[PDB]
Amino acid sequence: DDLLLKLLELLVEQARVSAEFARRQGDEKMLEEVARKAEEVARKAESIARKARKEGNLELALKALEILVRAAHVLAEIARERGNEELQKKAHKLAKEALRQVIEIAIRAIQEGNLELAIIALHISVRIAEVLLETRPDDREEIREQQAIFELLIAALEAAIRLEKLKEEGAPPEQIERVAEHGLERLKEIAKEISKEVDSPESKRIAYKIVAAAAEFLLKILAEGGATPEQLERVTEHALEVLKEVAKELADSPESGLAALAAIASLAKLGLEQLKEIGAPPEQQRRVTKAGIEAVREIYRYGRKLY
Amino acid sequence: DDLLLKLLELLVEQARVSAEFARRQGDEKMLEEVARKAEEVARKAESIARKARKEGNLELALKALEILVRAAHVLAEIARERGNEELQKKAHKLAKEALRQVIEIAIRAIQEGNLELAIIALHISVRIAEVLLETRPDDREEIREQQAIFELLIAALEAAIRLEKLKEEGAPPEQIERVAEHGLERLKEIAKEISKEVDSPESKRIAYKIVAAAAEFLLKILAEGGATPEQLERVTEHALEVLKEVAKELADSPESGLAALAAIASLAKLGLEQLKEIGAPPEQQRRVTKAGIEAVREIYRYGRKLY
Amino acid sequence: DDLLLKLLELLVEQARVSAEFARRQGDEKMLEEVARKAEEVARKAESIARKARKEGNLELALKALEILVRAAHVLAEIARERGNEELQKKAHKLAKEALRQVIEIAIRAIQEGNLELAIIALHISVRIAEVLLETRPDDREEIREQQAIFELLIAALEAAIRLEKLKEEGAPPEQIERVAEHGLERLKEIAKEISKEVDSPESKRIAYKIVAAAAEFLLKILAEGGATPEQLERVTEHALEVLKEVAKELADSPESGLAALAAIASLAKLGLEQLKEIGAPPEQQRRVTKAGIEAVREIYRYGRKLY
Repeated sequence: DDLLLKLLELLVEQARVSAEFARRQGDEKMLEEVARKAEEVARKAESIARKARKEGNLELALKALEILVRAAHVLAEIARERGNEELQKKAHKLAKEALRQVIEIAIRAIQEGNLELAIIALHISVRIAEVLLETRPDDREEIREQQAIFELLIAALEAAIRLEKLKEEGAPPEQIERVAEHGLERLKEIAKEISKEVDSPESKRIAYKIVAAAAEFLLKILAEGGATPEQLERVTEHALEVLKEVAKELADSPESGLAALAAIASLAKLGLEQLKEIGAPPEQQRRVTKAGIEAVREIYRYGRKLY
Repeated sequence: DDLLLKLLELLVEQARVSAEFARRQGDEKMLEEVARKAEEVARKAESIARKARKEGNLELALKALEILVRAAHVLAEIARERGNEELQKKAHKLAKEALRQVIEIAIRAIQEGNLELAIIALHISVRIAEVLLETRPDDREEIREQQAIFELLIAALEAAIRLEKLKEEGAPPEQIERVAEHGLERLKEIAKEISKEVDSPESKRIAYKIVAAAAEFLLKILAEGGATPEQLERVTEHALEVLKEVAKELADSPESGLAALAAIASLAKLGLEQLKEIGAPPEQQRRVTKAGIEAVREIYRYGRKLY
Repeated sequence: DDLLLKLLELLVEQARVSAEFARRQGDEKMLEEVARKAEEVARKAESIARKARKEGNLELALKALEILVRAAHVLAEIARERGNEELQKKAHKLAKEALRQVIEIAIRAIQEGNLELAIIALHISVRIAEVLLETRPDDREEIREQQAIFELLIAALEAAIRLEKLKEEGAPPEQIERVAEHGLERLKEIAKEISKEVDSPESKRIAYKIVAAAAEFLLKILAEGGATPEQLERVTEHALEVLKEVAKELADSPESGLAALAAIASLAKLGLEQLKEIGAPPEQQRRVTKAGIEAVREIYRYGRKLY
């Protein structure tokens, strides 16, 4: 695959060099030709990307997204010179779709611990912000929403990388606990702050899943860190308390209810699987099971006014 | 070796920052210094490029050409501010010969099957086009010749990498043959479209050599794909037929005949070598030889009208 | 550690797009926010860099320095566009601190022979020059100090890589010694020319250390080349002779004296250790030791003119 992706890069390079030639010579039919070329690239690239997400290779998907960005960049240059609304609508649609797709991939990359690809994904996301910002600087709230999602992902990377460093460095389980506790608290305060300004339903849905995936990664790494059953329990309880409190902000609707549910259920499943793997006695399994059930009871009772 | 080339890069970038300093300070002698330093880079880079021309390390050749591009770019900025012709005369000639040389390297890379370096080279060629169009935006025929050669090389790379992907997937011989046939058909039609505009004699030789190298790569890949002796024979005759058709559609001098028919005979020799290696019965070897000799007769009987 | 460093890169890219956004909206509050965040990035990177200085991992230090320069770019954009002199001051200070640090690191990299990192460092030094040049293009004396040091480093690296290339391709020790003498003479000429312009004590400290490290590299490379004791003596005397002459130029003060002799003594100690390791006879050990003591006797005699 990669060489075909690089042929798209060469076509986009030739289009960009052609777009300098069009800026210098002024032929509107040359702008039409590079617009057609860039759409054909955009098709080829989206086909490779939709294949890549079915195949599960995130590196290929991120390469394809960066090509979609590069194609969107020259489309934005053509739209900036020509003033054509069809190109502006296409670029906005493609970029908004790419933002959602890269967000899904970023959730995957953080949830699967492949933070190197997540860093590349955030890099691509910044370029998507450049595309969106060049497309409409006045329609600012969508940029503010994207930047909030980015700040949330950055906060998740800060917690993730701080803990990954601590995992390499072999610190005491009590230091690992206090760092994870501090991390989950800081994540709560950031989620609370973001929830002041955001209002896109899908953005809130994304944000909750990101908070959940960050907590899940923190617990999985802490458990791979060989912590005591007592640490595993206290951290799981704190994580349930966070997931519950952030759900009491975000659980506005059937989707956000079902999302908070699936997340708390996933956290319970993970907690129990780790308690089984360490061989913790049945009372700790009961205590965690109760905490999970009681959290879902609280959320479904709390949300019962909204439906 | 590469560290030498990196010292040239550091020299060029120091010159480039010195050319920002020259744009801010206005000193003619500073422009004269960076111009001289860039010619000293051109000396050093040309010298290593001649070494690579002998030794066949294409990666070094491309690296040296990239330095020649970088040097030409700063020379173009120096000359565009200073208004001097001699730096533009040097840049134009150096770029034109570098374009031919990188095309010859790219033909070699396609013939060797290192499409990775060929892609990198084609990017360098597109960057030579940035130098060319910055040198003059109205020298359009040279830019058109470059773009035509580029699109031919891309069409060849698309056919090549598609068929190599069929080799990686383990596709059936009949599908492999339909893709190879489609590739030759598309190449023939593109070459006929290009023949409506191009008028550099060496560019016509380049185009024929590219079509021939693409057919050669297709033949070698189809042989590695394990196609039957009958399919190899049908491909060989169809390929020679296309090569004969393209030879008639391009050739316009006895020297162009010498080149084209030498290339045809080379492809026929490879076809015979493949049938010999596969152990195909002598009647198939005769059939291919007859087709080759009939192409010789036809291109003789056509070519004797050009002279 | 590279995850943390790349996290800082993402913070910087997010800030850079935020600095596009702040220039599109026209609000100083976001410029304060990116300035704050960039200063925290600078503190984080500086902390990692001084840590890397203690650990001895030059690749991490150079990565961190490039991040400091990347942060300095967005800081310089804010300090240029908002016009706040306290940002200009903090940027200029950070850039000058980085310049000294990267020069000392580059001297270390040359002294250890890891010239790949020295090339990267010198690239970063070009980036520091971009920051300095954008900060104040009329600060011409500081710019000239950086240029002179750069020219010296480039000349030293040219000799170094010429000699390493000669070792890599193979040569008779006679040609290696003839190149080494030509290198020491080029170093003498360039150092003499630079010493006509430069005045700063830190610049003297840098310059002599670089010349000394270049002689040290030349000597250690001839030792890796396995040259006979006669060639080792001949280069040792000529190298001490150049170091003595360059000391007679640069030794303006007790500090520059102290440096020059410490370096000379080190070069002699290396020379005697190579005579010890190659098993040179006791009379040759004495002859070289006497020559070294006579160089000390000359640094004593000459430097006392300024006591």
